[PDB]
Amino acid sequence: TVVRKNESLEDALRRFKRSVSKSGTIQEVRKREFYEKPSVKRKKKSEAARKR
Amino acid sequence: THIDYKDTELLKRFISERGKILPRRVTGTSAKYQRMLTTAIKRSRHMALLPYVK
Amino acid sequence: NIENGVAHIRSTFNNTIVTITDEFGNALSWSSAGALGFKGSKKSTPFAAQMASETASKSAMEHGLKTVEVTVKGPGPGRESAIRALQSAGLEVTAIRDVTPVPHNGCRPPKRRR
Amino acid sequence: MPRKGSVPKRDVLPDPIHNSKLVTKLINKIMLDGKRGTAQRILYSAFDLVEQRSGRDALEVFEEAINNIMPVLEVKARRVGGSNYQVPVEVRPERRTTLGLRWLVNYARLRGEKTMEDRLANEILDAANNTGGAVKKREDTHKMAEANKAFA
RNA sequence: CGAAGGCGACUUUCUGGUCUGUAACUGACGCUGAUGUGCGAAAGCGUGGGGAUCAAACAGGAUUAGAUACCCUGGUAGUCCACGCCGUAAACGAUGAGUGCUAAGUGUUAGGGGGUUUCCGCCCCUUAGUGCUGCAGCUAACGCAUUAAGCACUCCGCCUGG
Repeated sequence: TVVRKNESLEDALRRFKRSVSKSGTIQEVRKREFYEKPSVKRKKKSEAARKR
Repeated sequence: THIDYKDTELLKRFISERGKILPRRVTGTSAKYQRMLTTAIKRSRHMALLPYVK
Repeated sequence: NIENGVAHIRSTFNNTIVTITDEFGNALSWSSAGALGFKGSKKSTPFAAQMASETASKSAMEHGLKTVEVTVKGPGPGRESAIRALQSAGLEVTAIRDVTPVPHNGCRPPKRRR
Repeated sequence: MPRKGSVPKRDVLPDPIHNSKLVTKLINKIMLDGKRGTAQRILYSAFDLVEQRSGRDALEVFEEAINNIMPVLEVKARRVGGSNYQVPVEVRPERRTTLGLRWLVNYARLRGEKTMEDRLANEILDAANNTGGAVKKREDTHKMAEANKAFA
């Protein structure tokens, strides 16, 4: 989905990074694949507006 | 309310083609405005405006 | 028959392997992580395609790919320089398609992207 | 010996003849007990053989050697533990290998006798243009850690 | 929020119920306690899957002067969901559930009264709580406390050596 030209490839250390994280629903993407535990994150799971 | 599919006129700043919500403090809202943000937008946002994953 | 070829790169955190294939599935050949002495999943090094994939691409000489378009489905250290064997003989690296799927999601699970 | 560590070291001083300590540390290789009675002569039958066999004195053709012995630029690494983690590094005169006095080219004294009188004049001139020879001053302190790429 | 074990993808449901602002109203119509209420997590638990992942066993490796072990892919089941649960967890509140306070404060989710309305925000009252401390009280001290490990009216059960 990304087409970046005009860059060196020993300088591709910097070109392969900057189209990854941007999503407010980065989780509501992931939905139906691979689901995990908040165990150590229960320090921070009383949290905002999920259902309470 | 449960704002419907075209009912994202003043909210498509929050809607996305590809998956960006603004959580509570991102809009400074309480537990009715953030709640419509996170539940009522979804009738417009999720069903045919967000491919979750394959 | 020039300007036709994709370096569809199956590179994870390790396993810097890439098929020097057509733009769609027909799979000419490769210098992948089972090709320049390595096996893969410890080849977090570009030498699948640091230099010796354009060896393959120019031994072919049929791509003429001004657009070689490495297509990724994960991270990888040697993958940013897996395209150095598209710069070695110089096949004009022009795109970086590092994406995981978003079709939609069959059933009570089979599975697909996270 | 930790908790404690390690800090830099000592060095030498020039001579009023040529204002050079390159000759001084080489005499300090042989500075017997203050009794340098012909350790002076052994130095002056070692160090003169680069200024004599090569026409120029301690500062021009000897500089081909003594620009390259205890350092400005040497090989060194930082606190990284048990891995390779190698890169070239600029350095100071604290721990020493590539501008004034250290390791390989110049064993003056390594030929076929058990002498000091004439042996120092034997194997000396090999650091004419910094070309190996035998272990006293530089050569092999430049080419350390640049090997593995694929199966590294 | 539930009887708990506990309760998590979201459009939705019942929004049941919390919930605070109104509470429109006949005349003790409740807590605990004979009844009876249900289940309680896993280890394990009575069918296809299940060795697909993980995974004991085995392999196979060996530290430095020591394995088959920390190590595990093939892999034993097991893991797991469409038909049966046990009455066990640090389910701990080591602290049983009704009427109400203990100087009180505290910022705040909810729902409200609002002023100012802001540009949905500043200020006051607010409580189920939310936390924070903090008065009294508390026990030896740990330490508890306007929401107990206190205070005056309810029941329960426990035990006064183990």
